[PDB]
Amino acid sequence: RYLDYPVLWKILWGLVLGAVFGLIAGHFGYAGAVKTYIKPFGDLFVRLLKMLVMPIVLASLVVGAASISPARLGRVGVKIVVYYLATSAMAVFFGLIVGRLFNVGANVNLGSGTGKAIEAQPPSLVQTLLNIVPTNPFASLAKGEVLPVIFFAIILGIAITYLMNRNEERVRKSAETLLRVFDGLAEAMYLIVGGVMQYAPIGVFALIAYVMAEQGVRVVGPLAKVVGAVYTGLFLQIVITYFILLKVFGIDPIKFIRKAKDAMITAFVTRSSSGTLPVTMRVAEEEMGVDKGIFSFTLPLGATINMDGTALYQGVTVLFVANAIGHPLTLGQQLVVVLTAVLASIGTAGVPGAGAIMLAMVLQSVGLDLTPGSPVALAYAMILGIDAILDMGRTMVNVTGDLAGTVIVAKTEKELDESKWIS
Amino acid sequence: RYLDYPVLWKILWGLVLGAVFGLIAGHFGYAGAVKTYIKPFGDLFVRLLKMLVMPIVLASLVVGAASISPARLGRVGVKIVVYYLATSAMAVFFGLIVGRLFNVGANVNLGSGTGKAIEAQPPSLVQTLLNIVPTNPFASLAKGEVLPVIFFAIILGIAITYLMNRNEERVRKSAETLLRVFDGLAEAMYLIVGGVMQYAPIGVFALIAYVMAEQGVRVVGPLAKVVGAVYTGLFLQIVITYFILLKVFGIDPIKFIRKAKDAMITAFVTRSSSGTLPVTMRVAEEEMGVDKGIFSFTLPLGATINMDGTALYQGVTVLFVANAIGHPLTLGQQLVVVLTAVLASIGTAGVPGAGAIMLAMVLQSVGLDLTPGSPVALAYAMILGIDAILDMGRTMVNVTGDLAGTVIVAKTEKELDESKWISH
Amino acid sequence: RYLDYPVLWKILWGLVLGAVFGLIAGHFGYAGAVKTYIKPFGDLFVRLLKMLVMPIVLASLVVGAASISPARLGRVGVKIVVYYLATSAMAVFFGLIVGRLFNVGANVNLGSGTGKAIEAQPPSLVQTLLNIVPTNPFASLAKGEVLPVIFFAIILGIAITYLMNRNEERVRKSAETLLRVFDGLAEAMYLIVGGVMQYAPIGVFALIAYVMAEQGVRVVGPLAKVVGAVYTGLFLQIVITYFILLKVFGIDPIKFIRKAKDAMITAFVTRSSSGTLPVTMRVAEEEMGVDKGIFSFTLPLGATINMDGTALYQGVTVLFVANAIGHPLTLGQQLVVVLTAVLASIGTAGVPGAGAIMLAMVLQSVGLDLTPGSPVALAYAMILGIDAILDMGRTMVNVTGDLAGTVIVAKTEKELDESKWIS
Ligand SMILES: CCCCCCCCCCO[C@@H]1O[C@H](CO)[C@@H](O[C@H]2O[C@H](CO)[C@@H](O)[C@H](O)[C@H]2O)[C@H](O)[C@H]1O
Ligand SMILES: CCCCCCCCCCO[C@@H]1O[C@H](CO)[C@@H](O[C@H]2O[C@H](CO)[C@@H](O)[C@H](O)[C@H]2O)[C@H](O)[C@H]1O
Ligand SMILES: CCCCCCCCCCO[C@@H]1O[C@H](CO)[C@@H](O[C@H]2O[C@H](CO)[C@@H](O)[C@H](O)[C@H]2O)[C@H](O)[C@H]1O
Ligand SMILES: COc1ccc(NNc2ccc(CO[C@H](C(=O)O)[C@H](N)C(=O)O)cc2)cc1
Ligand SMILES: COc1ccc(NNc2ccc(CO[C@H](C(=O)O)[C@H](N)C(=O)O)cc2)cc1
Ligand SMILES: COc1ccc(NNc2ccc(CO[C@H](C(=O)O)[C@H](N)C(=O)O)cc2)cc1
Ligand code: NA
Ligand code: NA
Ligand code: NA
Ligand code: NA
Ligand code: NA
Ligand code: NA
Ligand code: NA
Ligand code: NA
Ligand code: NA
Repeated sequence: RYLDYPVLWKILWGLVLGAVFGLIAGHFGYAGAVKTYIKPFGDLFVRLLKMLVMPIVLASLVVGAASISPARLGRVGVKIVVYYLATSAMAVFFGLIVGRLFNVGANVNLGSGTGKAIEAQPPSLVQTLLNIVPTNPFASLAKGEVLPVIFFAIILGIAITYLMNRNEERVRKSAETLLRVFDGLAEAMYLIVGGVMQYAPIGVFALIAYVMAEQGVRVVGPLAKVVGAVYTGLFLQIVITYFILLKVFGIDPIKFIRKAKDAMITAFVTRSSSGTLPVTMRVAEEEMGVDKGIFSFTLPLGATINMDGTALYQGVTVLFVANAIGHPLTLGQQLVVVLTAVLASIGTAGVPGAGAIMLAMVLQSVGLDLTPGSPVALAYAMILGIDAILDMGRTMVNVTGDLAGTVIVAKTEKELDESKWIS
Repeated sequence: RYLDYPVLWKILWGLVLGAVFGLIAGHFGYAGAVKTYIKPFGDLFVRLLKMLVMPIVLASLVVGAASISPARLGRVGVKIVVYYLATSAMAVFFGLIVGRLFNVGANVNLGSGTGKAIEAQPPSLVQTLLNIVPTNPFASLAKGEVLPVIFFAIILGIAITYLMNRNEERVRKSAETLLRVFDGLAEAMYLIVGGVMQYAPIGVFALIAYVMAEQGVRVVGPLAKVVGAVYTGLFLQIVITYFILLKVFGIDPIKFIRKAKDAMITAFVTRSSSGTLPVTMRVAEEEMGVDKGIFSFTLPLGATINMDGTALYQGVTVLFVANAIGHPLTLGQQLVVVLTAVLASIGTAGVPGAGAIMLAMVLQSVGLDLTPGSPVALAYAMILGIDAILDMGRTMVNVTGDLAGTVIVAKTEKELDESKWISH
Repeated sequence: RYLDYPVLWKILWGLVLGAVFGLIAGHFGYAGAVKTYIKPFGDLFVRLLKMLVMPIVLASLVVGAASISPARLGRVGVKIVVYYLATSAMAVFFGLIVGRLFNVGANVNLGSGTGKAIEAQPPSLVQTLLNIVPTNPFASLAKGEVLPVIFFAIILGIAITYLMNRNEERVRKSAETLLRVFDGLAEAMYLIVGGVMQYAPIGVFALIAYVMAEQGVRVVGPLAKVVGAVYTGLFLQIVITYFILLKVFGIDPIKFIRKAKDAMITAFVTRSSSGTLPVTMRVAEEEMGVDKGIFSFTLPLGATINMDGTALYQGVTVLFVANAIGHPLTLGQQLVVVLTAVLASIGTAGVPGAGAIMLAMVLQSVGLDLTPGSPVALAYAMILGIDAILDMGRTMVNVTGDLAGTVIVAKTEKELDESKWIS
């Protein structure tokens, strides 16, 4: 009887009520009760979306790569990769600026020497690039590996179209049947995404409630200042980077935000961009009128290697650690931070646990090593205390950047349905 | 020269001859030879049947969920879950009764104090229920996890039907092509099931022979009384619970048993219900006239969370252990046993080794802890010595209960083909 | 920009140039540079080929087993298995002959006792044969298990054909749709194989260069004789065994080598028969005109259980070790070597790491045990020092034998397209 209420209002109600409920439950210490009785519903929501992530990616990208020329696909790839790199660098820049504004970690007052102990190397860029090419596509499917599925789906769709243009009719009909199987699978997946969005408000409520209950009490003092800095920086990344980039390429930013709100809230509460990918793709298709041959390629790739929010978070935490141990970063050191954050977002393409590897890389780049028992590790552990509070906002901005780049590239390729943007 | 012989006679001959052969070979101690030369054929049979389980489940259920309304699907689910819980409770009750009748373990005479230190714990019910929803369906397919595949296949079939009732023709044609792929796969699977049933007598013979050769000598003394008890209870669970439930809803029980015979014997010799699933569904379709939209959903669900024979076995062994260590169970304790056995069938939905987790849970419910070196662990090992002899019958009764509940629900939903139930 | 150059000549140029480049770089000690900068390209080639192996096998075999009668399928299986066993025995015989000819290991002069302790075990024939039948075909697909996928695809194709000959129309149309899906998948796979053969020269160059640079310096002294022996034997296995078997059944051997050159060079540089399988199947179809219902079954089966080159290598290395420790093999011992080499080719059907298992098995068959610190283990390590130089030729001859047997069985079943064999 509740399905009749509109979904977007229900999701916003769940968000607001879960935030307030979690704060109130953590203020009275019932956070364990929230983890035991309320959290499983949000976990169910996240499982329902993660269920859809792999089939929708495989099928939608086979279809899209079929419904597009290889030259256009490569041009779109170059465009979207340039967008991703530029926006990530801008996110690190905004993170450093907002950190210097908030003066994060200035009152932690830890003593640190000039000692330096050599650590291990980051995972090889070459091996990750080779790992883009799978050695068993069924295996990469079972393992949830996005980038190799992207590669295989693109190759499969291109082969299918080249087969549909043959003289023999049996070959054409076989390729047509195969493409129909993928299209029916994709349609079913998007249908199910729409179905799951009906339960989405409950999961939104439960997830925001659990996070607020477990980490609301920790947002005081310097960690509170960190939270304020990170969220301000994210806000700027949307309102300056994304809005100016959308106006430069002629897209109404407010309509963009209104359409993306669903993927935004899903990413904010699930804190997993790849797990928001189904809602993100459904917003790209059935809200913004982006063609499948664009978003079916850019959105998984973007969920994997485009995290503006993570880059801004890294800029803030590196300023925090440097100011907390008492060695503020020189200008050239912050330039190294930006360069290393972008190159490390690239180099960490699809590995698990990439957040901490990237953060360790950025810290090591300026000579802040995570030796155990050292003040640097201490400040890093301080930051990790509010990691979920930060993860919400950073994942939201990651998905929002994915969508903005998708829309910009689609507008530049005239693959954007303008009829969705006129009132 | 082989295929021309009738199949039912061949499987029955293989069962009986393998039982006698295994008994005779194990009584004279050549059981190792049976393990080396005879068992691999039964192993081949089990592998051939296990091979089909995942494709046939996925395809049959996508097809069935497509060819049915979501409201009817929900009604069937509620019906079959009520049937399953009621029959499991009835099985624990029958196990307790037959155990009290045979006075199992009364002459083991072990000394036991009243000390108990907690060892096991239940796997969280919430996490088990959440694990039903997969997070990667390709992975769940690869790992053989039935319940998440069931969930994904139902969601996919419903989406396919909702797409076929759309206005655009391209969407209809894509959804129909997909449903045809799944239907062709399922048809191929059932074809292969029929083909493998030709080799079934050899594997049946080998399996019953190996089990009889390895565990025939052990059916003496108190364990003998256990076997005689357990099988009796299993028999009663078939003859009273199933037959009365079938006559209540207007199903001739003898026709039901005659049709289920193939799945019954397969479950009895392979001792894995999910591994019997292909024969069970092929019997449900091509023998009992159950609609795919019913059995394609109930039979795997029943193989996973409906084990009447295992519940009756638990009822028997709890009385056995309590009588062996010298502490017979109170009436209220037996009621708690029934309640916890039913709740534990749910709580172990799809976990590996669920038999022992459920048994440990039921024992702990009445305060019998399996600390090593204690007399309770000793009696439990006594019981585990004949686990295969018991596993045959209990798995058979698990599969038979699945089939009976499926036919009952199909009769109540007018989804049952009456033309298959008329004799000439 | 170089794509316009013909492909086969480019593959030959890459082979020769990589051999020379690797030799030159390894003699001057720059092998690390080759491993760091050159090898990743050959690795990319090998991963690209490995990607296709599972889909092409599954789909091509479903199609072929569908498009053939079960009686003919069984006849073809018997024929190709007899061919495989005969050629493996012949290869062991040639290996023993060329080893005794080159007097391999005669000048190592190691002292050896008479101790014999068993190392690894053979997997029980019963358990391996049972393992041929999968218990989850999705699992075998994900794990790359070739033999169970072969079994499942054959059973599925036979079921599909039996369904297409039914009276109900829904059954016919469903099975027909499924077979269309598998046919489209296989067609797409062969298309992509052809596409990857465009990058094949780069990978050929890189692989041969890396191998020659890392193990070129080691081909001196007694090991040099081993190389001289092994390749000689390999050469003989091609020019006597295969040529006589092709001439007996009326196939011009030179045309066969000309058509097979692609799979030959791919096997030689990638050293993986299953990884050459796509090129091998494409050569069987679009060069030799072998029907899918033949090669789609014999070629994966041959890559798995037909290794003439490996058998010849075993024949050479057992004589090498026996002469190195000072106990040359009696006539009955060499007969035991041949028998056990064939029986071990059968018994290790599909196990991982079978290369070392088979060699340890044959050595144990003649009483040469790999106890650590023993001289037998020492000679085995000597051979493993040049195992890669040997592996190139070994895989090449394994794949060539696969193709030769496929063409012979196809000629005997009148499933061979003669129009490709006219000058
Ligand atoms: C584990 C148990 C979880 C319980 C969750 C309950 C599932 C929700 C019940 C179904 O609700 C409907 O599902 C449709 C699915 O199609 C949605 O249509 C959506 O999808 C279609 C897109 O083609 C369009 O009808 C609409 O744009 C779009 O609202 C529609 O909103 C919604 O009312
Ligand atoms: C390790 C090697 C294993 C070899 C397995 C042995 C194969 C035996 C030869 C074929 O035997 C027939 O195979 C058919 C299927 O292939 C079956 O059709 C059956 O299956 C159909 C299912 O659609 C039914 O409709 C038919 O009525 C029914 O005859 C049939 O019963 C069976 O006699
Ligand atoms: C830095 C270098 C990187 C290079 C990567 C770029 C890949 C471009 C591939 C171009 O090569 C063509 O690919 C076609 C397949 O895509 C082949 O068609 C072939 O494939 C069909 C198979 O269906 C056959 O029937 C046809 O006869 C046959 O022309 C064709 O032979 C081949 O020339
Ligand atoms: C402890 O929680 C975990 C832990 C591990 C995983 N698996 N893989 C993975 C890999 C990388 C990330 C970084 O991405 C963003 C961020 O964290 O900065 C944010 N989450 C986003 O999705 O955009 C995130 C996850 C998932 C959740
Ligand atoms: C000993 O071999 C095995 C093989 C697999 C496992 N893991 N999963 C599992 C889960 C539940 C059961 C209970 O089901 C019956 C029983 O045993 O009571 C009987 N098997 C049947 O299929 O109906 C049995 C197994 C454990 C042991
Ligand atoms: C690097 O390549 C490989 C390839 C496969 C694996 N896995 N298991 C396996 C399987 C087979 C072999 C036989 O080996 C042949 C030889 O050497 O005579 C030659 N390599 C060949 O493929 O025909 C050896 C091993 C590991 C590495
Ligand atoms: Na970016
Ligand atoms: Na993620
Ligand atoms: Na992202
Ligand atoms: Na029950
Ligand atoms: Na089971
Ligand atoms: Na059952
Ligand atoms: Na051979
Ligand atoms: Na390999
Ligand atoms: Na081979």
